Amino acid sequence: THCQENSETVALCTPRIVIGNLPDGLAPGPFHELRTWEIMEHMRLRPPP
Amino acid sequence: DRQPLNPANIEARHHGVSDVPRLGAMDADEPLFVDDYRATDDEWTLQKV
Amino acid sequence: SLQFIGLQRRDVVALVNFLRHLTQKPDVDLEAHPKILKKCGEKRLHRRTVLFNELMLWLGYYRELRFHNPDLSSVLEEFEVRCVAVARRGYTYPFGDRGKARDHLAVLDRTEFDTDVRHDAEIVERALVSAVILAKMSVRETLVTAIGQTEPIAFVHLKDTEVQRIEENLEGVRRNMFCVKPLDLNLDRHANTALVNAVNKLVYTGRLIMNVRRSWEELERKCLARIQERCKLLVKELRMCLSFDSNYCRNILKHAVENGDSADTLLELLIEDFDIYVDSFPQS
Amino acid sequence: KRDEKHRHVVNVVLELPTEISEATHPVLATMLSKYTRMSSLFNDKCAFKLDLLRMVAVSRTRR
Repeated sequence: THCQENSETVALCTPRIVIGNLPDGLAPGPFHELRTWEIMEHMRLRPPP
Repeated sequence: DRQPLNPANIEARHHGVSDVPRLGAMDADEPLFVDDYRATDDEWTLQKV
Repeated sequence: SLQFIGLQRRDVVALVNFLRHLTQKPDVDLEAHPKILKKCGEKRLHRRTVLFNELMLWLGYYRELRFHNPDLSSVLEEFEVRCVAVARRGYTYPFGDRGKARDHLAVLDRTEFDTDVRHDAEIVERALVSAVILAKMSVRETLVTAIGQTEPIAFVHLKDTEVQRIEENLEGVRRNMFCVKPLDLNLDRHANTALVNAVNKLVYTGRLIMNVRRSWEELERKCLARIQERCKLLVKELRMCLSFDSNYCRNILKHAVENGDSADTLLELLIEDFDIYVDSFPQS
Repeated sequence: KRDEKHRHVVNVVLELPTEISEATHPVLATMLSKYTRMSSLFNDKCAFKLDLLRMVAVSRTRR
């Protein structure tokens, strides 16, 4: 990102700690839902409690 | 009645106060007696919905 | 006329006379005149009665203040004619880069008062921003390029003593906004270019208008807040008894008082049928 | 005569039955002062009648 610091513009770079922080364009909501379904199937929770 | 209402045509209702002048003017057109409250934007949209 | 409860006639008449003398009073805020606030009955009267008295005082003070709400038509005409003078002087000046100069001259050309009190202070602020930028351009000095910032409203190349005198005068107007003293004409012609002289006169008039409007609004909102607080407290206290007089008084106080017109209607309703609800207020 | 003016209001304007009077009814006793001041508006009687109704209503509301 580009940001403001005492009347200057400065560049700031910080890590996306978790996969959720990827944009909805690059990792949409439905993809996260399908990935959760995959994890549940791996855990043998495909039909959940 | 005819012209757009100026903010000095509009008059308030005196609930709980003796209000004989307003009660005589119940069939009048111009003063448009109104409550003090005004509808918020969200509840305005809900009314329209 | 205001109708207090429990106050000796001398106290009522001196209180009324203070509300009558308000314009002549320097430092015109009640918060700066505790001589008047305790006159309502502090520790002399009961809670409900002193609340009622103090609400009456604040409401009447608001009404008189709103009566004396200053007409600035003279200084508004002076501001507009000074702004035309600044634009007239600015177009002939040989700015190196005419594009930004002509943009700021256009925004200086367009400014006009729309006969509403609140709009004029903000349009004056915009006009002064443009004119100060233009004057700082004329004397080839730096200016704010940082994004989000804005050039401050400051005099260009005035001497220290004159800026000091002007700011003390503006503070005097801040104390009492009814005695307008626009008299800062002392700008000698040998120093500074004509454009900077015009800009300094313009920024002075604009800052006077902005200061008087700001002080007016702050006192207006203080009055509205205080009378709303008093209405709340007094309704909470009157609620405890269910009688005709008590219910009638609560119904009168039930109105919203967040507008000058609403303050007028509340005051006139309280006055006109005072003799219905008076018995609820103990007079010892 | 204040008595004559109050009697005019009560009988001509309010048409109140002889059972109910200013001396007996207290809300009437306090409203009669304010009603006597409105010399006009007397031809429209439903205004005064409705006002008396809502005055006893504000007297009887326990809120």
